[PDB]
Amino acid sequence: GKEVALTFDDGPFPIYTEKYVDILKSMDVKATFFVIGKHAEKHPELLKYIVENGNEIGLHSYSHFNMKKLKPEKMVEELYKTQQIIVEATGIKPTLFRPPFGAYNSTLIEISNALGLKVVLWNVDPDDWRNPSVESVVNRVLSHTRDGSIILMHEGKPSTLAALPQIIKKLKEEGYKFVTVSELLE
Ligand code: NI
Repeated sequence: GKEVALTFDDGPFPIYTEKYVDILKSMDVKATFFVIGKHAEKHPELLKYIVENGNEIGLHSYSHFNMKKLKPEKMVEELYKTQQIIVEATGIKPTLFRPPFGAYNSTLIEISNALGLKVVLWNVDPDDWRNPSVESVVNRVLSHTRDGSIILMHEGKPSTLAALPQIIKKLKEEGYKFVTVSELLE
């Protein structure tokens, strides 16, 4: 059968992380959260909340700057610092890294791999950052989702929180199983 990975970038966020997690848990569905280190270290209890509910945490860098032009040692500092915040909060080491803006080069791939991280982007983008209506977010996801889809969404967004129940309902009716990015890639 068909699998899809729902993903949320840029958290955690007071109020919203807990709300996203509760919706997923209420629907028997798991997702992948790509957290910014500066946010993660302010809110360790929210990291534990993501993982206690069966969700995966990935890195989204410490600072959330475009990493395209960083020196190798700064790429290391950005990833290693975030990996350490996450494992100190959850006891679970992340294995995935989504670069800010999806910007990368071969060196960032090599540094990520040397830290035991896979670089992941996405293949379905309903542009939920520059807030669309909840109906147009739903329709972009349901019109583009295929077996192996990795859906880019953003934490801390009421319009995204609003769209989740309809996305989960309709994809479940189309026979999709919801998996983590790690499970999807195997
Ligand atoms: Ni981001």
